[PDB]
Amino acid sequence: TYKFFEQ
Amino acid sequence: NEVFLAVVERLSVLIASNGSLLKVDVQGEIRLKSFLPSGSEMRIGLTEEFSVGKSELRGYGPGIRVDEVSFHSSVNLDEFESHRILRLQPPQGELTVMRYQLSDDLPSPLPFRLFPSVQWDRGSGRLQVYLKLRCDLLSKSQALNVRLHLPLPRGVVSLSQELSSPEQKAELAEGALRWDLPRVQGGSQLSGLFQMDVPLGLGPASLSFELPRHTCSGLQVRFLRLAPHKWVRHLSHSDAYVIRI
Repeated sequence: TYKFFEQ
Repeated sequence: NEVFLAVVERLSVLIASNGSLLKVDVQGEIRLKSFLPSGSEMRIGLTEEFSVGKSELRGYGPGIRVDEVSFHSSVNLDEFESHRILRLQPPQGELTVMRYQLSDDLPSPLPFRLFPSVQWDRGSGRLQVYLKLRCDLLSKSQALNVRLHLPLPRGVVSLSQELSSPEQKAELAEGALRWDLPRVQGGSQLSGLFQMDVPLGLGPASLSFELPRHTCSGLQVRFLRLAPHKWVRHLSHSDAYVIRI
């Protein structure tokens, strides 16, 4: 449901 | 000891020669810097109201809003929907915690409007360029390092310039006027009259500036708490605020 990033 | 958090928004705009906004883009980030003890947990509270995206059901209105958001993989979002709280165990040093983007209107007026007056003797080759810059921030608030860059027709020379106040600087360089206005507050109107000789492509003007204690989106960090001394900043900046003339 949410977007994530690693940096 | 110490925790620093900054909400930093990069603003880009394109404004038409009649003053009408064509494009607005805000890229925002929340950045954290900390050096806390083992297993330390931090909670960040954002603006309570704010919505994300464009609801097909509810539509979108005035209010604080962003078009999209993303989060660092270590952030836990259990309390985000009901309370706009973010939770995480930070590393030592710097992290970007959240990114977001906004492409639709701002909840507040654009910080700068330009009113150009151009007369071009086709002629004796004489070009007169009058620029009035109005800051539409609140009177309390400041814009720092404001520079206006204005491309000029090929081979133009400066005959003269009159600036509205002694602290402004201006020069022709690299085929363009560079006008520096280091003192700018909400409600300021600063102006420059430039007499040049052209032996169209005039413009567009491109402004660059920083806006301390401000976000273009209206978003704010409301609280920062452990579950140390704290510095919280909100800054907007632009190197691409384009105004056609």
